[PDB]
Amino acid sequence: LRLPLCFLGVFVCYFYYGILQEKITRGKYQETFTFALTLVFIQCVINAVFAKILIQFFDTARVDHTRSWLYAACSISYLGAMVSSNSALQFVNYPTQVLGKSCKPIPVMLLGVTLLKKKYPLAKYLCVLLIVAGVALFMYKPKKVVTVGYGELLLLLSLTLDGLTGVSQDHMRAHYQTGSNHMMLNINLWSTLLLGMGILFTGELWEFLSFAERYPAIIYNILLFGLTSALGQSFIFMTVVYFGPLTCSIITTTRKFFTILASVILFANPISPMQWVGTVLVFLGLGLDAKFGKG
Ligand SMILES: Nc1ncnc2c1ncn2[C@@H]1O[C@H](COP(=O)(O)OP(=O)(O)NP(=O)(O)O)[C@@H](O)[C@H]1O
Repeated sequence: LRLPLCFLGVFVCYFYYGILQEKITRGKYQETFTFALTLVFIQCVINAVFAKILIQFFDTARVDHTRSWLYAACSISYLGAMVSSNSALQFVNYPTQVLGKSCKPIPVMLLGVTLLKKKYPLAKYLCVLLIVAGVALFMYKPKKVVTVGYGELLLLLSLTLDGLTGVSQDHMRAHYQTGSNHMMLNINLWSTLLLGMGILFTGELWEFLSFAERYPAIIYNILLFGLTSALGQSFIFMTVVYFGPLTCSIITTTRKFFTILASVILFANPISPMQWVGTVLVFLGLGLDAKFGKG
């Protein structure tokens, strides 16, 4: 049973996803792409329909034991995190976003330690040193010699909301014995409903066609971005059931490092050497916990 599709499928698709996301966000159209909610709405609905058409061809005996409200709260947290992350690209540069967003464990770790009252032996005190050193050497100058950018605040709030969603997921999985496809399916429906409800009130989507009228070449790319996102979500779901979940961490780390490399190469984003070694340090620490002492 050769399974090369476990690597290629989740690698090439997410690589195209990242390249498209960078293309349509920082594209020098002049009217910058200030709209951050429409694309996440489209992505959510596309991935939801793909989830339905996928579960239709999978096991049916499973019965969703999860209650309604937990999915709703997890959906608000998840959609808020995604919206805040995407809206921040107007200030910061792409490589900084994909690096900062990648340090997911630290928010979850601190939230669990302060709230869940957990314990981790010399693992959340050792790899954290490498992670924080890398982050605080890459984006930061030596001594602020050569108010912080508002995008950093948005990224920090995104990390906080993402940690909240993660802890919520952990609870609904442990104490309620939820599944994998059902969870993502329900949270997607709730998130898209809430996003649409808010959007119609915001008075922007009614005004969003005119922007499309200005540049008719912003429809195919966004559709492809949604399609690849949904395909990648389905592929990662299919992987996680095989070889356990530990492979997912290494897969994502490799994908994000190659995404950094492609971003710096293709789009000519300047980077300094002393800065450049910053990303490798944080990436090495990231996933090292998964390889040794998962936590
Ligand atoms: N059991 C799972 N394992 C991995 N990813 C999952 C799982 N369940 C849901 N996902 C989603 O799969 C995506 C993984 O991509 P990513 O945004 O990089 O998260 P990640 O934690 O950094 N990578 P990963 O360790 O595989 O979850 C996210 O959108 C997760 O919400």
